[PDB]
Amino acid sequence: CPGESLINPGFKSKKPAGGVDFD
Amino acid sequence: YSGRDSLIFLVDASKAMFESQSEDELTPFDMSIQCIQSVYISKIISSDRDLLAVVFYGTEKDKNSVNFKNIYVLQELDNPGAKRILELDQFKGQQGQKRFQDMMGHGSDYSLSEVLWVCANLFSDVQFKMSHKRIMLFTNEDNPHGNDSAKASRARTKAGDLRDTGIFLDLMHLKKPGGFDISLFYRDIISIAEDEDLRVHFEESSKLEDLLRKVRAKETRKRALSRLKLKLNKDIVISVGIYNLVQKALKPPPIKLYRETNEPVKTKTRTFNTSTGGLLLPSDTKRSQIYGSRQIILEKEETEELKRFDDPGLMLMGFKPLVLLKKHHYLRPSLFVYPEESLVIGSSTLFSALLIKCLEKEVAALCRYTPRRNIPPYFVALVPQEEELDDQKIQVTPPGFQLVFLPFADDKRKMPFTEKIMATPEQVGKMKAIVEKLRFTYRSDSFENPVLQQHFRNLEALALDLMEPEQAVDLTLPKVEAMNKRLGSLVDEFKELVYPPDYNPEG
Amino acid sequence: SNIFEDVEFCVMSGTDSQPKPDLENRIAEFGGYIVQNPGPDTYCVIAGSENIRVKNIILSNKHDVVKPAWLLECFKTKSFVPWQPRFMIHMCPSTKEHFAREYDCYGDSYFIDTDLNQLKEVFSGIKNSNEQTPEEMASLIADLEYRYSWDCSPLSMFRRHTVYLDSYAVINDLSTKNEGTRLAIKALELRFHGAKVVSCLAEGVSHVIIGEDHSRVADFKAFRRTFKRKFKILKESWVTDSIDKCELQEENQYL
Amino acid sequence: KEALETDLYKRFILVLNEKKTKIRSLHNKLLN
Amino acid sequence: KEALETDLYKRFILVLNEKKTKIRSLHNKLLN
DNA sequence: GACTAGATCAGAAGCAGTAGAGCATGCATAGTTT
Repeated sequence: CPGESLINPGFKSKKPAGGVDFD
Repeated sequence: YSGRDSLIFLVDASKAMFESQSEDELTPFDMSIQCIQSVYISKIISSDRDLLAVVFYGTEKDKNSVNFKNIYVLQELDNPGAKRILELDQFKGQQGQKRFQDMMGHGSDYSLSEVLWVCANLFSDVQFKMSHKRIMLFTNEDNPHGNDSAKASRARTKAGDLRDTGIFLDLMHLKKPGGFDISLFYRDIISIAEDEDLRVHFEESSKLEDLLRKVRAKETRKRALSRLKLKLNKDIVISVGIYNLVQKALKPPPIKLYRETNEPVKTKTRTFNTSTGGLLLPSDTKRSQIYGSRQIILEKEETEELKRFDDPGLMLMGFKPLVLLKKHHYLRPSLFVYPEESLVIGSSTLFSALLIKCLEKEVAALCRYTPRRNIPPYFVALVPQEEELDDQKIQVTPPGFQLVFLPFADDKRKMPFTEKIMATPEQVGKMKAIVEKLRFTYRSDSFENPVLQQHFRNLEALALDLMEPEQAVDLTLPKVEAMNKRLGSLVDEFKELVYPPDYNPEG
Repeated sequence: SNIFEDVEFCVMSGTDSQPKPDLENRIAEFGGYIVQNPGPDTYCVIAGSENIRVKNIILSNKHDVVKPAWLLECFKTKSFVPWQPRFMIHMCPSTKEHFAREYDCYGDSYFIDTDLNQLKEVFSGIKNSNEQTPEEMASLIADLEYRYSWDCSPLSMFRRHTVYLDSYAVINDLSTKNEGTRLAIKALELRFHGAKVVSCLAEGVSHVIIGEDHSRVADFKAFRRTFKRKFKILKESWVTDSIDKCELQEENQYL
Repeated sequence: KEALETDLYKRFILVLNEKKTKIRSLHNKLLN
Repeated sequence: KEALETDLYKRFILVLNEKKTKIRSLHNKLLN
């Protein structure tokens, strides 16, 4: 179960918000 | 998943943990304290009902129910708060290290069996239901017991017993002058030994970066708003559950406090007669409405009964092609409809058949929706939603139905009539070039609410008495400089090609 | 022992050797109302640390912030001590108007004398500013020294005597610096003692010092003829005697 | 030594200027 | 160098006190 | 018998979410008076 949130078990970890990144 | 998650922070108090390899570097003890503080703050913001504990081993003093030696349980399992964060803050710096040494001490021996026994005892004391039991080991000694093998065997047996009980064990190995090697002793104690976690690590574990990443967004466990009945007709009924995959986030409600002693107050509302002074309950008074130069009096019960149309649930009406559905007819956030086999047996099969056939024929089920009793019905469309997974097989789109509300005739507003002016192909081409220049990929979790983040930061600063609040970077503000650099001269050409010489858009 | 009578105090001090509970208990046993937040009735809020709450109170000009030392002094003397900018962190507009009458904008008064410690406290608040330039500061210092019979200082005994040294082979040339042993340090000492040393021989020169090299005497005697004012040639014994005696010696005995 | 002397004299001239301004204001008020 | 600073402080004190005494005398005259 | 201690059920509290009303604030739009 990779990506699981260590702080909150049972919830998928959320990546930091990157806003807008132009291609 | 029902209950609360409990976590214990075991921190080694050995001498080797207080030595810094380089002058401009953080000692392992300070890193562990920072990680604990970050987890505390994240838990306070997200899940305030969870339990946390902090235990030290290898110290000179002791504090535990069983009265073992060299084990000081600094904080037992309790809901997180500002007091515990402040208490931990007094060990962050070098002066904090001296204070910790004076209070408890360092450089003493220890036995892992006693540590695990104390952790199990702490877990047993809690009376609430605990869905998860977890222990984290912040240490940089891959061979805690190299001289004695009986102690290692006892520690192995205790770790196995804890694993059987259902207690997860994690190793947050820290930097070592020589290099951490899990294969020596910790392969067995650790609950899961990853294949990649067998080489000698020359740097702190990658999990510390995740721990230090503060999460300031509330986490809500799965729950069903309603468990209703889908009625294909009067005698075919299935049971479904409704969920809100998207829900607006609001600041926690304010509380009214007394100025003098910050003691919470209670607010009461009452209604009294002007000419008599007596108190009237909400049944003596009637209701009124002035229509046609006349007064119409209705009782409260009748006013409530005005809204009774049909029993709660969803009633099938037909199937409509998805093309007729319109994107700009949005009226309310959509909901998710899933089978519920507990109430009715056989609902899942019919639901799956309906979903499969709706996907095959590209149709949506038009239904009449009544969430609760005495609520006027609405017209909704259930659009099939297939199961979509990402590269790592983690589900990203669950299977079920998407309930979208449909506007009535009163929900639409007439628009002023405006003449249409069409742009020439050259202008459209220039605008296409600009749009292509300003292209980017969009994700649902690429933005954060500045108001909520600033509120949380201010609340933390006030609670912890920090010098100044932490400022949150706003990702919703346009990047004017980057856009100007990327566009180049296109803006000038577009303005020349679309605007007269003297227009002054700002004015 | 009830000095206070129906007075409201709010305390928010953080990191201090006298934490909040002791001050709150003392205030309670001194007949003083204690509140956790300020209000229209409270007449002071005490805080020994610059936390966020005191900053917010400062940004709202409706209250007075006082350091804990004021209440400690009040306890010590068993009497109500009048406030002072020394025991203060911020002032509401009314207190600003009140203190603007008998207290200058800085932390000084014009009704009560001052001592060494008080003047040090006043100077501590003042911050360094660079609105001046060397020559004008020197001129103002000279005028101040002349005004109040202020020319008797030993370290300012060469304020009005600018001295030019013959440490350069070619006059008005900075690339001809010599390696004089006694001359260089003597010039440095003269500068340290208040005298003004100029590397370029200009019209402002007043005194000239020449070492044991007598070959340059003719050059200086020729140069001074064209100058509107003629300087004086002195030997090394003059400066040494002046420093030893701590008072200026007559140049007539050292011309 | 030079830096210390200049700093102290600057502080003193500022304070004396404030005092002289107060004296002048008081004299102007007393003129009434 | 060490005694320089104390000399300067004691020096400023007297003149500042004289100015404050002048202020006191002017206020006493204005008391009328 | 009695006590003590284990395990089972049902009601109440907490919490989430919705709906109704009011208030305040800001702004815009149009009618009346001079």
